[PDB]
Amino acid sequence: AEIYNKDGNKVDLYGKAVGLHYFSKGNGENSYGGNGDMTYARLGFKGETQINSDLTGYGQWEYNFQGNNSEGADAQTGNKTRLAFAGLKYADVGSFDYGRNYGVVYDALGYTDMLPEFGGDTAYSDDFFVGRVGGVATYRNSNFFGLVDGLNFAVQYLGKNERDTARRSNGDGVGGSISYEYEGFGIVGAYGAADRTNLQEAQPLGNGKKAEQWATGLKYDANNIYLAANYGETRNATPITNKFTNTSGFANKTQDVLLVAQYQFDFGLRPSIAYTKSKAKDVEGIGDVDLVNYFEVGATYYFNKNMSTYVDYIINQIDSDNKLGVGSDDTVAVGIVYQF
Amino acid sequence: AEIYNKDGNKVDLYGKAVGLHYFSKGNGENSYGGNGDMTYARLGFKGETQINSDLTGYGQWEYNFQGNNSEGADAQTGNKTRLAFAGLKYADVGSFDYGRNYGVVYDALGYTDMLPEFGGDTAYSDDFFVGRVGGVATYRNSNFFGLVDGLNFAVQYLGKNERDTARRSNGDGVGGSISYEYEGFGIVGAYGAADRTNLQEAQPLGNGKKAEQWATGLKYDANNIYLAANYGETRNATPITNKFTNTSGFANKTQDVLLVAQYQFDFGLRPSIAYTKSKAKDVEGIGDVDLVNYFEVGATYYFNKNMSTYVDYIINQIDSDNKLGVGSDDTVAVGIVYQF
Amino acid sequence: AEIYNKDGNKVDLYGKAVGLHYFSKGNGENSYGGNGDMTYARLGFKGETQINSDLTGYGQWEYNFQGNNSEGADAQTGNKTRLAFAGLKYADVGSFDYGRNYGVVYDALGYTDMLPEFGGDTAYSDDFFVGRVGGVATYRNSNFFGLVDGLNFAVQYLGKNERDTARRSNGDGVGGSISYEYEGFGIVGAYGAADRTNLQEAQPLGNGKKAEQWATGLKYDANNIYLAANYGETRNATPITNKFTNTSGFANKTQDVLLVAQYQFDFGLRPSIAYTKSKAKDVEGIGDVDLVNYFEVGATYYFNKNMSTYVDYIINQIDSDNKLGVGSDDTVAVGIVYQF
Ligand SMILES: CCCCCCCC/C=C/CCCCCCCC(=O)OC[C@H](O)CO
Ligand SMILES: CCCCCCCC/C=C/CCCCCCCC(=O)OC[C@H](O)CO
Ligand SMILES: CCCCCCCC/C=C/CCCCCCCC(=O)OC[C@H](O)CO
Ligand SMILES: CCCCCCCC/C=C\CCCCCCCC(=O)OC[C@H](O)CO
Ligand SMILES: CCCCCCCC/C=C\CCCCCCCC(=O)OC[C@H](O)CO
Ligand SMILES: CCCCCCCC/C=C\CCCCCCCC(=O)OC[C@H](O)CO
Repeated sequence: AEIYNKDGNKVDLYGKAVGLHYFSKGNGENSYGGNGDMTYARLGFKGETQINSDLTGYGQWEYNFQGNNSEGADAQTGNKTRLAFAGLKYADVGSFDYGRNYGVVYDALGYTDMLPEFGGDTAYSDDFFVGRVGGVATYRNSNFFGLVDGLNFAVQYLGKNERDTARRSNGDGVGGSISYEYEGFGIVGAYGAADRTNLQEAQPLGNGKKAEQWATGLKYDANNIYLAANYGETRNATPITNKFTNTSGFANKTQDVLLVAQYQFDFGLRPSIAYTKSKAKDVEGIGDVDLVNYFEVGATYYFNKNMSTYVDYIINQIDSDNKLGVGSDDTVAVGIVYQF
Repeated sequence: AEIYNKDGNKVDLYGKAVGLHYFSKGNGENSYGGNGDMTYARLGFKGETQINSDLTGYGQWEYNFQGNNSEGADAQTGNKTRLAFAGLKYADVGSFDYGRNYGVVYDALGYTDMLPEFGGDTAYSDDFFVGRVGGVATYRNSNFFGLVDGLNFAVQYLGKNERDTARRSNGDGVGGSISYEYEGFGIVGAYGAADRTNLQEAQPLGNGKKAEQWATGLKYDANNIYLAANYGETRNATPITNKFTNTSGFANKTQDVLLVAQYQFDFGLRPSIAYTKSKAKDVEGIGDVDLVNYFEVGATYYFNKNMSTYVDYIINQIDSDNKLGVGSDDTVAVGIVYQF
Repeated sequence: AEIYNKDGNKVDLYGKAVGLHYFSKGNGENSYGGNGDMTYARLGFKGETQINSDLTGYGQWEYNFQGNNSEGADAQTGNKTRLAFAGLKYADVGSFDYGRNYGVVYDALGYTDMLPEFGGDTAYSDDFFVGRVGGVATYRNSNFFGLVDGLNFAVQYLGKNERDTARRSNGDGVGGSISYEYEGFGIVGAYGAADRTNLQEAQPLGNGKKAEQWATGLKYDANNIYLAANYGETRNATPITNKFTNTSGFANKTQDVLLVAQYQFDFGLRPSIAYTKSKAKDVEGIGDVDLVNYFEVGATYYFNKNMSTYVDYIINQIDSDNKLGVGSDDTVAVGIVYQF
């Protein structure tokens, strides 16, 4: 919501209250997404300032607050700052910003990240370029300097984060993306490579001094029709773990595939069907394993831009022989979102 | 404060800065409410959206930030999300919402929760229906479908929360309330029952597979006069603990009584006297014990709707033989609230 | 940003998104300020209410959110409530407020706290009167009751905080400040003394039952010129630690000196040079040690009141023989701030 707009500075304060529950068999512990209360809320601000006719400054922060913890010792569980960056935009030169932000490969992966609740499984946070990460400097160019409508590109420097856990760490890295869009049709490619920390290399899963990710996507998006596909691969980048005695690390390689179909009726209903498969390969002591394998069926109903409800059923194709212990049961999310 | 109201959506951003100190003998550790700095602040939003002539959507979030922690390792202590829910309201049918919210029995207990600082002792958070809890679906009806001014009712489903601690856990449960109000007089009843988790049943205090709570209240509230009484009982629901070697659990039964009297002068002063007694019964290895026993004397002075100050003296009737180690000393809160 | 102003109540919601990185040799662990991502964001509110012609009420809260943690187990690291207080201001009598707030000696120390990123080294948080602390009641007087333009003074009661750590604890204490300002020239003095907790006295560094701090400062500030000096001393107040086997405590005495020079060009650039030295004395098992010794060179460029960038190079004069293990390498901060 734009709550402030005076003297060339505007501030959008935004957020939402998601009442949300997951239904899964027994424990949920061997299901796709777990079981129980999942209610949370978001809060954030974007600001933009007109510096002059061509120059623009901006900053943005967004925070997650779980609503399914007690007021006791677990109050903070799942609470995090999702985004925090500032930058500048100049006329037809492009934008530069720095802070915690989405990695370039997410420009690709965003194509199928459209399910009511789930999906976008390959866009892990703090995982190099595939989702939100700390310490990205990002340059982006719009319509190729104003010369070429619908063509964009970005380049990114991700600095190293030697965190406590191998899972959240990364070395210095470089990435980019290009996308073209014409009359509801778009295509995208993105690639990034980065060094692994010593602590990542120390883990029993994953071997090698460079993590790599790339993804391509192709989409149809107009006339109330949404269709999109993603195919990606990774090397040494996808976090994996055993379920029982935690040995963790990274997948030596993965193959990712995301298919999405959705239709937007004028009265507000939007059915959605989607299929997602992700498989690891050359995992040590395992060989090949599926990490994600499912079909999805569900629907969102928009009352208006502020209020919605949705159902998301995950038909989980993993099965309980899975060598990594990936849970095999299904999951339904029912939810109700107010947002401003 | 209503900071946004455009195009059928309105957003109230609200909060407060409470400067607050507790005075108690020596340590405070054997007093009613402790001793030292107690300063905190709240932040929150309510939103409401006109979907059509009869249908309304809303969401709400509210957070607590302690102001009496350092900027070091204890920064987060006492910090929690208090409320997070969304729902819908239809014309004369009622409202439905889901998320973290107040339990129905709090519709009763709210009658005496009016002291400057203390009181409302029986409305524990994360304690089934008596205060704030995660995972309530709540339906409410206003003036009985518009047919009956002043008569309300609600029904609630509380889903299970198998938390880490017995104290914060609960099984699935069902509750309700009815209230009638006529010319400053009101009466209320509320009841809820729920299953206990296995981890609640594992504790040395508390015996039984169902927690129960109910409460009734009767009040006078007009012409600057506030008077209200509450009588309630619980089974297996009231959290209790030893002071010295923590054995915890729940009270096999309790009897609760809350009496409140207050007067609102036109210049802004509002004296308040109140008495509260809560006693446990059939506690294992104890028998009967008082949990709460005190008289209260105090006053709030309202400068206006945004600014106030108050004193709350607790004359603590517990005494230092108390078999559970409930502290026996008195406590005074002096405070200063700005709120927007 | 003033987002609300209706009916005698106004609320300024404010904050910022700092994209920020530190450059230092190797680890950073033996540098002045470390090494890596340092991005963070602030959020806060000030409110003010016209109670009548002379009486004014206010409250304020401000929070820090790090943007350089993951979304995993370290999400909360460095997150804290910085300020939370409320009070009242009466006509020409002065203001009284209570909560978490700046200690009086910070009225002095604020003179040299002007570097782009660093500086203000002696204004530790939760350190009696030198920075932010919990439980201050503060009275302040403006222009000496309206009688004397440019002359101010304050008096402060800091109540005890028996925290878990000696570092964050304090006894009851009393402080004050006076300042005079005439045509861009100002001078300030401030002093505070307080009792130490038993847990502070238990530490191997620091000896004595009273912590003391005082500081004086003298400044020039007009015609785009900023110049200011600070000289201060402490007894039993400055937190010190070994680097390798943590023995901690307080410095038996310190001598502080801060010099600052800055120039504000009309186009927006503001170079800054500054020098800071702080040395401990009578430290047990050490004798004398420098805690801070450096020169600073840097610059901020203001695009406007909302958007800036800066560089701050610390030429670190500590050297790697330092008996306490204070890091000896240099540090450069490059940053980009959006603020509203
Ligand atoms: C198998 C891996 C495949 C990876 C897929 C990466 C896709 C990246 C997009 C490239 C667009 C290349 C140029 C396309 C745009 C041409 C310019 C144009 O369309 O318009 C000209 C007009 O003059 C302007 O208004
Ligand atoms: C000992 C335990 C006691 C528990 C206490 C529970 C109290 C619940 C209230 C019930 C109200 C019952 C109906 C009262 C309202 C009657 C309708 C009325 O008052 O008004 C009629 C008029 O036509 C409309 O405008
Ligand atoms: C070595 C330690 C030194 C510590 C340094 C502490 C400085 C504190 C300031 C004191 C000002 C004393 C009074 C100065 C103001 C005099 C009044 C005046 O200037 O103006 C008169 C006029 O009538 C009004 O409008
Ligand atoms: C007065 C104008 C001042 C100048 C305005 C500057 C704008 C700064 C913006 C973002 C910082 C981006 C920093 C990205 C740093 C990554 C470096 C890294 O990751 O490690 C590198 C290695 O140590 C070898 O230096
Ligand atoms: C397109 C329209 C989609 C439909 C819109 C739905 C609105 C959902 C609102 C709240 C969820 C309430 C969930 C309450 C669940 C409690 C269940 C429980 O606690 O456990 C039950 C047990 O496992 C046996 O299922
Ligand atoms: C109806 C009007 C009600 C009255 C309005 C009151 C305004 C209160 C404001 C701030 C509290 C400041 C408290 C500062 C307390 C510090 C005391 C301390 O630190 O310890 C002292 C020792 O225990 C010996 O009491």
